[PDB]
Amino acid sequence: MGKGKPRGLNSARKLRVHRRNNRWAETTYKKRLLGTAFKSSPFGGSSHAKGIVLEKIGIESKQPNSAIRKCVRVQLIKNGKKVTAFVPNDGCLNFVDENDEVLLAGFGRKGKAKGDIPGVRFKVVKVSGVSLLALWKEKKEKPRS
Amino acid sequence: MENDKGQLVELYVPRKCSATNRIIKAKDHSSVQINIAQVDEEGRAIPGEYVTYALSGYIRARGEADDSLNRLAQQDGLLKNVWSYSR
Amino acid sequence: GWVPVTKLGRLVKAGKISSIEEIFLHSLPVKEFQIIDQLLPNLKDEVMNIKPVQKQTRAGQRTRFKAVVVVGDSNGHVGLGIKTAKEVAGAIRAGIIIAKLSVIPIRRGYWGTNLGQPHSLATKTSGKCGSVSVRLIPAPRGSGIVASPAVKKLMQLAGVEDVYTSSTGSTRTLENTLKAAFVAIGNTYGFLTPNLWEVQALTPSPMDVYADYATAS
Amino acid sequence: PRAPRTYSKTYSTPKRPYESARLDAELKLAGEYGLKNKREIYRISFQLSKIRRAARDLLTRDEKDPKRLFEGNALIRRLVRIGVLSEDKKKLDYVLALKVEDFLERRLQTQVYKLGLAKSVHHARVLISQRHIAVGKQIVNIPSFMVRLESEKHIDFARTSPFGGARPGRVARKRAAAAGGE
RNA sequence: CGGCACCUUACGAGAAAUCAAAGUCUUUGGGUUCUGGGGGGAGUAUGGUCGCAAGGCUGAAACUUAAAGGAAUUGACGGAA
RNA sequence: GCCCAUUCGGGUCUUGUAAUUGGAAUGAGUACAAUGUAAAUACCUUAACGAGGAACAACUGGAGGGCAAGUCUGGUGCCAGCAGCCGCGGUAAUUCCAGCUCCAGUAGCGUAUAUUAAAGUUGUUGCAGUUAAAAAGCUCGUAGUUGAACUUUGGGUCUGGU
Ligand SMILES: [Mg+2]
Ligand SMILES: [Mg+2]
Ligand SMILES: [Mg+2]
Ligand SMILES: [Mg+2]
Ligand SMILES: [Mg+2]
Ligand SMILES: [Mg+2]
Ligand SMILES: [Mg+2]
Ligand SMILES: [Mg+2]
Ligand SMILES: [Mg+2]
Ligand SMILES: [Mg+2]
Ligand SMILES: [Mg+2]
Ligand SMILES: [Mg+2]
Ligand SMILES: [Mg+2]
Ligand SMILES: [Mg+2]
Repeated sequence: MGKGKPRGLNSARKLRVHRRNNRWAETTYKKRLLGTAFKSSPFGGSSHAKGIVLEKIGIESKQPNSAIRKCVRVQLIKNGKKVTAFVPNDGCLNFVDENDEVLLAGFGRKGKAKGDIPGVRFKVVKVSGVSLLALWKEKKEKPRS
Repeated sequence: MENDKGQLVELYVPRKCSATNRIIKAKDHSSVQINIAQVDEEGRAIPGEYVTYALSGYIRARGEADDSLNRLAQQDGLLKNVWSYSR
Repeated sequence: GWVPVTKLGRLVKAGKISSIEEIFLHSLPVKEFQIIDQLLPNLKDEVMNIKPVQKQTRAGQRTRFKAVVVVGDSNGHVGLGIKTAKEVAGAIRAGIIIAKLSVIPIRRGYWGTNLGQPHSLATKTSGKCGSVSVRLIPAPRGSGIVASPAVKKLMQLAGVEDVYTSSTGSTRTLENTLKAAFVAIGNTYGFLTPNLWEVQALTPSPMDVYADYATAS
Repeated sequence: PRAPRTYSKTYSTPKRPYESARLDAELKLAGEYGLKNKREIYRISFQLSKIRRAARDLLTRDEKDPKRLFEGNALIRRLVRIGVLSEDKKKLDYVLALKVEDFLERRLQTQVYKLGLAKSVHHARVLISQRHIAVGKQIVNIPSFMVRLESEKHIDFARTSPFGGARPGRVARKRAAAAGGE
């Protein structure tokens, strides 16, 4: 068996073409090419996005572990799209409140779900210009209302 | 193998098969030393003197081994009429 | 509490086989374990991992423990021993014994130029077990044991000081990987070089020579 | 617009974090040659690593032929000057295996302690930090100085400051003042 | 000499069933075409094109999910023997 | 470590712990000066003051595995939460929330997204296609890619080097 690919000394262009063709099966590559992040993906293919807290929503978790996961329905400012952001640590949701500006981040999985929280893709990071972790700690205090 | 100026490094310097040349490994459990006693005139097999042959294991497994041995013997001068050059 | 079966064992006891080198040369089997110990006092025995392992039964399951052990020194000898028993310590012991029985030499060669003492492999050698191919490429000096942790450990045990690897297929089948590595190591002595073109004498074995001392009375 | 001032993120982390044995070894090394962090060790490794790479490259060409002959030789000379290489070993293939320990041993860290002066590694380091020790007659206060061997005999206590014995130094002065008052 | 075909060892292979090719591959390169890149969403949406149609060829993404598979081992089981 | 170990013990020699205490520096701070400088700052240089746990105070993350390090104590009791993944939670939590310990890195360390490595999981080097995804149902066939062996081999005679 010569094994598929042409092993000729002048078979280079063909090989290149083949490689290119193959490239469209690789998912990451495809994404990079087509601008799926730029055309979809609530964020603009960005790390973060500021968004308005439309409402506090407890979401029921996937399976095995059973609980309500204190998420927030956020409306992204730049695009106008509506997403659901999980809110970390104990309480935290109280701190976040309602109708606040909220700086979101990706959850970890380059999109996709994060473990058990179904239909949820984002960590709330900052609420109206602080930081959720900090608030939880009480190392830093909130700037009043 | 030979460091600096001789000083033979690497022990266990292996038995190489008589038929194949093929190195006989440390755990070549199949490979064999045949000892053929040295002949003398009118009976007599001369105690403590042999033509020693090593056979690798691969050959034995194949069954091409006996023939090889015979050939070797012929080459040496332990046989006549047995192993022909052409078949 | 010694007492040997095996002609070879008897010979060893007597004290006419000096080192394991002779044994290796005459590819003599070592079904008994103590012989190896006698020969080589510097056997470092290191347990690599222990899988729990379960046959399924009409009621419950049969938990046993596949203990993998690597044995060595820094001379150029290694042993790989696998056993699966229910008592863990016992299993480990068994594995160790197996490794000892195996113990196999390694041709340690030169990186490039002779200069000092050799502590890499001679040739690009590779092994295989299931879907693990461990390929050991000889390193330069000081460049270390570039390998998967288990593999590295094995190399250390052997007395290979510097080496490159390329472990491919499912390396996380740890035992399998180890086996592959062992195979590769073995293949070192077996790969013919131009150093060994020259013809050897074929020495008589200890089993032939010291035949009266071996065997029972 | 002048020109980019160049730098190197010189001193590089290992590829796994928690190889336990490795960590232990590092710790031991630190203990031996009183380092503040693993960072120093990493730096040392990088330094040595580069050298090793260079050696390898040289080998990959024919010794007798030119670049290999010359550049390699130069490197060897440099190493000798530094005092990591021995005088028995000047054959390039010896550099190939230098080891980090050796490198550590050449520091003004240890070349204080090795020559007495301090008493106990850490103490020496402290002394170096606190504006004592002049390798020439110019006050080194970097622990990771790397002594030149050619200027290792010249390592003294500082011309100025105590221990060298120019001025007694602050606490002593205070004590004297107190005595006077009394 | 030719196509529609068993046994052992495999040193050759192979994840193994097995394979005299599914061998001469980490000791990696005889010459070529074509196809595949976790599972689903989906042979769908869309556009093309081909058709009398039914359908065909061509062929997505969003979104979703930690398994989907393969081979076998021991079990358990079977209105199998 | 031990001169000796009829029991001790001196402790002749070397190390670690105590809000003991004591002498010796220190520059981080400040500050005449002088340096710098276009003028200044800041640096380097100096006088003078400035360290003893109350400071002249190191944070970040983690402490089941992957993966270095707690089967510690309470608070909780499918909750609230952690958890990249595996997963932990249902009155015995080493995974949640606090103290102590402890680890890792250290004036840095975390998180997010990209991206490179790892990925021989894009493969020319270097993958797979009997069954795991994968051989067009079959043959024909232009481009392309490739394509059997054969023409000057061998010997001498000097002559430069390394
Ligand atoms: Mg559940
Ligand atoms: Mg001063
Ligand atoms: Mg898919
Ligand atoms: Mg902390
Ligand atoms: Mg935590
Ligand atoms: Mg905790
Ligand atoms: Mg651990
Ligand atoms: Mg508890
Ligand atoms: Mg890549
Ligand atoms: Mg693949
Ligand atoms: Mg298929
Ligand atoms: Mg088909
Ligand atoms: Mg079809
Ligand atoms: Mg031709």
